[PDB]
Amino acid sequence: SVLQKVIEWAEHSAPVDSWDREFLKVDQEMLYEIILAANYLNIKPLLDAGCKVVAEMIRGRSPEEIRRTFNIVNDFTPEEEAAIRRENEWAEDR
Amino acid sequence: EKTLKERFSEIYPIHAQDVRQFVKEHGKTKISDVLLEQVYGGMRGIPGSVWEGSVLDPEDGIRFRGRTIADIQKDLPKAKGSSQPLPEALFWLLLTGEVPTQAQVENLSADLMSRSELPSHVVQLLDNLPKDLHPMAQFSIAVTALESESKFAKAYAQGISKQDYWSYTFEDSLDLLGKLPVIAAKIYRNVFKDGKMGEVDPNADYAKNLVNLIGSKDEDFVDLMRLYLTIHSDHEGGNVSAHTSHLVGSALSSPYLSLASGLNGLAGPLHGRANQEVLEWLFALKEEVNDDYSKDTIEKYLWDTLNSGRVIPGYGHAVLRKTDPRYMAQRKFAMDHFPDYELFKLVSSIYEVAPGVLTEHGKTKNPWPNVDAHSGVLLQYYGLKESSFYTVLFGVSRAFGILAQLITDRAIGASIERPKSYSTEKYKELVKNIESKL
Amino acid sequence: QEKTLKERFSEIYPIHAQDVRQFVKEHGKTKISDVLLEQVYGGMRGIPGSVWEGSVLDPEDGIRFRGRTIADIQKDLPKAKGSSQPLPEALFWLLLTGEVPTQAQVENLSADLMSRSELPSHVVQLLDNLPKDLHPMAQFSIAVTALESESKFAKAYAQGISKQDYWSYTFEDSLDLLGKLPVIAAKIYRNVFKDGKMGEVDPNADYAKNLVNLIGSKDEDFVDLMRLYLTIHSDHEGGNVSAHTSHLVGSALSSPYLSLASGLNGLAGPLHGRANQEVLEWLFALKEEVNDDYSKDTIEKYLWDTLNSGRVIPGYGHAVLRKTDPRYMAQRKFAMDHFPDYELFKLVSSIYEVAPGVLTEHGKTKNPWPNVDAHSGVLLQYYGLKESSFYTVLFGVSRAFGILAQLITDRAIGASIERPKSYSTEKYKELVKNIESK
Amino acid sequence: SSLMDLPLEIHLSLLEYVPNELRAVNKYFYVLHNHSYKEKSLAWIAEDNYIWAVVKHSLCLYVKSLDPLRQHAREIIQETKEPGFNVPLCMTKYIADSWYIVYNALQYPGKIINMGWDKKERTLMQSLTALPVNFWSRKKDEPTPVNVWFYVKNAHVARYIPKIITEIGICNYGPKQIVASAGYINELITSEGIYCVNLGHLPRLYDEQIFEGTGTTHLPLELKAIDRTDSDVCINSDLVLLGYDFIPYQISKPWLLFRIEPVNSIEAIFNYSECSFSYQFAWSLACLQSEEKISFPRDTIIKPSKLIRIFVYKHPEQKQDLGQEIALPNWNTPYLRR
Repeated sequence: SVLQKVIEWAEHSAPVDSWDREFLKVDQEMLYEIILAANYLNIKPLLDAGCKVVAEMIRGRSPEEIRRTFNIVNDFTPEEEAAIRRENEWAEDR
Repeated sequence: EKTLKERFSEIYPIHAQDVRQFVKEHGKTKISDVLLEQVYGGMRGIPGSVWEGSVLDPEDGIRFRGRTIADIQKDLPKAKGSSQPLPEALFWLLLTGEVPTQAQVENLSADLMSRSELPSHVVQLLDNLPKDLHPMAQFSIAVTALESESKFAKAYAQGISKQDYWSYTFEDSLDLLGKLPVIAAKIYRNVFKDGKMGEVDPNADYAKNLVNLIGSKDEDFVDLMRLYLTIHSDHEGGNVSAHTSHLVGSALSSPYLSLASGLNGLAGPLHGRANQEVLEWLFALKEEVNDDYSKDTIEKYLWDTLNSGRVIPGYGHAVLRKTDPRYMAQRKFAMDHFPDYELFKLVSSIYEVAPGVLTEHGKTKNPWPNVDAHSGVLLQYYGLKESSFYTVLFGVSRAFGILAQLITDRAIGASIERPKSYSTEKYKELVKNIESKL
Repeated sequence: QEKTLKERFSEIYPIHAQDVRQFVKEHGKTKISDVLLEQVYGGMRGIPGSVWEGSVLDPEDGIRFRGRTIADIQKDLPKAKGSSQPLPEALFWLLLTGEVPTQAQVENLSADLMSRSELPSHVVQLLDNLPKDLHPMAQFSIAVTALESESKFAKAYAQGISKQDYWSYTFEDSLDLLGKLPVIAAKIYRNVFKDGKMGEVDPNADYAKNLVNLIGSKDEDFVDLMRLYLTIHSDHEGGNVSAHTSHLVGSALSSPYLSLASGLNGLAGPLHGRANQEVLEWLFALKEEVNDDYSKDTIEKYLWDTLNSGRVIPGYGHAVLRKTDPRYMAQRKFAMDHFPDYELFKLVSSIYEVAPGVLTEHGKTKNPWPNVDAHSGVLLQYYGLKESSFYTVLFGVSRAFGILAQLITDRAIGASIERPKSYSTEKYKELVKNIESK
Repeated sequence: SSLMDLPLEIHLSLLEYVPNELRAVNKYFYVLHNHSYKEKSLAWIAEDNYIWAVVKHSLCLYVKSLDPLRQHAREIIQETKEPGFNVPLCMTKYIADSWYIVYNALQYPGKIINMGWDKKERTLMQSLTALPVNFWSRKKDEPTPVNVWFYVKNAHVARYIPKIITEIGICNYGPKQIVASAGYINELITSEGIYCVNLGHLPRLYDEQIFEGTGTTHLPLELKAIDRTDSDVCINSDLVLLGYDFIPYQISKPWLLFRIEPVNSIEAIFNYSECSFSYQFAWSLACLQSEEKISFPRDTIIKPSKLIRIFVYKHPEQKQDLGQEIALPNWNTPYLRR
């Protein structure tokens, strides 16, 4: 199925295409495999498109929300998370 | 009772015929020579302008249609309860040469305020200009942006007789004058305050609309602006702002482009910031003397200023042989409204000793103060402490004399100003031929 | 290595300053002209009242840029690779310094100008929100004035810099201004007449190339026409309104932004910068009456009927130049070598063959020869610039070179503020009565 | 399924889009993020480059000054030793555990403190900062502003601010240029306080192509402040020059100046360890790149708290929002922009 989707894409942070957005409205596993197939066949534009969609699912969300949504265990101590939060605030506009 | 446009339409044909006869009978009369040093010195002393509104009397000061400052203070109509002349009344005098009645001035004020609503695109651009764009630049930008409303430009494009130019020029000028207080106060609120403005009072006069929109309801401030806007309205046609507006207007540019160009000349540091330069000098003096305004202390400072080679700003003119009546009119306003104001006490103490000190030094032709030596302190009293905005106020006033002359020039069909230029090399060749044919 | 424009001018201007000082010291009292009463009432026609170094009109050979005719600069000035047209940047070097730049100096000056071409955010925002019915010349002056926030001269003056350093900041402001003019003019063209979408500046393209490309054309022949247009319109003495206005405003130490904006408002006058549009409208009226019949008898028929009806043939007839304007012949050769079969040029060419003879037999025209404005519209019409209301903007993009060159020269030599004397008609009568009686 | 079963190369691309979110997820992404900026730093300034040799101790002292805020995050990487001649760069404490902060410290010019602040024309200050050679060609994404810090005793002495001239240029190279605000900026100051005034942005000082193929990454930026007030306002400490920074405060809300309470000490604005790093870095660059002598003596430069700023905004329609200002993170902390 992934090979079929890749050929569809060939037939049809730079901005993402809306046709590619509908093309990547599939489930998370299929989205993972599409990125894998583009990386394997050196289809870099399709690779970047799949990454940007994943990035939008992550962007602006808290660490806890990302861990639940993407199934990741927290191995940080509470003080380590606070120090990282301050570092990330240094990267913000203020 | 006749309006301003009706009365002017009856006066300008007389002036037009008088000029036509004068040039026909005396046109070949020589009035001056052009020396090489003059064309290389800014045309100083060359009579190259016909400005009907005002002439400088060497002993009585500026004369508006022959009337001195004392004359216009006595004869011009005033607002109800005020002893100060109205700038609208002086505009009537500048354009017609006659003193209007009380009802005629009030109807002219109502006509101006009825033309005071700014178009949406002008309010939009003013609200989007950055605060570090100088107020004078925002002033001429807003005036230029009104060109889309020019009745003269539209009439000229459609095709109108030359004898009808003045009519559309008159309407453009009054449409423009009515919006100048709104534009000026919009810039003041946007740059220096919170950008919030009041609404135009349809029954308020020109200066009162400016003060209220700036954000003050003090009637003494309103009276100050009435005096300020009146006495700065016009001062001959040789100055850069007046000459520029006449020059641009002679090419049949609308009053919007003529005033905007005149304002850009007024923005020049050598032209429109004399009262700010006085204010800086007063503040530096006030710091050195630590607010000791005694006769001995001030005289010592003035002598040190002159002996070091520097001048006393506001004092010293090349023509007027007495004190500027505009200065005395501002001194009187301060005496009657805030005689204890510390900054006025400093200005007054300078007035009492500077002519005597400058005389003993003996290097100043006429050691007397002009209008700029006193205007700054009066503005400082009511909260207008931003010196960069003072040239905008000067423009709101000077636009009266500028537009009066522009309407007159279009009525008499004044010609385009087109002198001749040469390079320095061609001036050398020209001088050699003149001197060889002695 | 190769000196830059600023470095070379820094070596040249002190020599010109010493030359002017000794010339005025030795011959300053030499009378060079008279001022008759008819002249002060006739726009100072024939009065020498301007020192303009860039260009002088030769009554026999046409306009001369630093002594070079149109044919001279077409031979002497550097050109872009593959082109035979002079570059306006190269003429700007000639106007300012008086010398011919090298091919690498021009390419470096073009790169420096394009490096300064980025419009500030508030200027882009301002232009995009101006209404389409606001005339492009008004939008042009507005955008130039809005750049006053970037003026290095105004900031340096507020810091109290020495008078001997004025020219340096005037120079930098002029180059910052020149670099942004193609972007401003093209942005206005895209917003008013197209879809408002504009490209980016190529840092290696020249002045006229970036103008054409940003307008929306990649045709290199169009680029060659713009190189010729912007070159031949760069300067034409200092008596004309636009040049005189910018010098007058600049003499009060206003920045190049306010000086050029005032000069642009004068160029927007119907009696100054609309000759191109006038010729084109008269040509389209002729084309419709004859229906593509450009026979000599049919054209001569139309010319005699027009002259008998009192109307003039626009573009033909000059008061000084005794032959055909070389700027006209340069544009005529361009059309012959690029589109000799263009229908509108065939009409222009047939008028060039007939109109001088028709006007000579009518006898009411001194020099019945065409000028530059009789040939510029057809060339612009060929490449898609058919919106005539934009033509004066192109004139301003070109004339700014001569305006800013003289302004830089004025500040380097410390030119004084232009302040002539004015009088009212009443006082002029008294002045004449005293002269004639004596 | 999980995000962790994706290849490492895909994770690195995800880190190019959402680095700050991912680096807070688990130790894996934090360490991979630190490694990513190790590669960015060393591909820019190789391990054998002279810059690491001359800035090592001063750079470590700057990073160490951040420990009260980030020590628990820095100590996630444990195999580090104190900086020394025999400790490799990839094992150096305050560097190998801080590549994200080290990289940003080298990519932007640090603050410049006026060390003579508490002592016709008169020089108020002359100092240095390190400037990336390509600051101009990256101005769209990363403009380099020039901000000046003054103590102003009252609104009336503020009128002398446009008469303090800021002169900038490459140390012993090229012409000097002047950066300045509008001449009437003082008229927007209405009370005593400490003011940060924006003087615009760093102008183009040279053509970058003359540094192509020369291996130069940083230049010494020399700053000189001149008292041209023709008064005693600086001699009487009524107008005190505190220093300069190049921080783009509040990019989303363009401003002309902002005020903080004058009771705050100079350490509330300037990190001495950062200024010492930038100063000595620039000094070492001047000694390595030019034979000419530096025209001024080598100076010795030696707890972030919430300080509310009241801005005068550049756009008239931008209104005040005090609640937002109270909630924002501190502004006297490092600005990580890349």
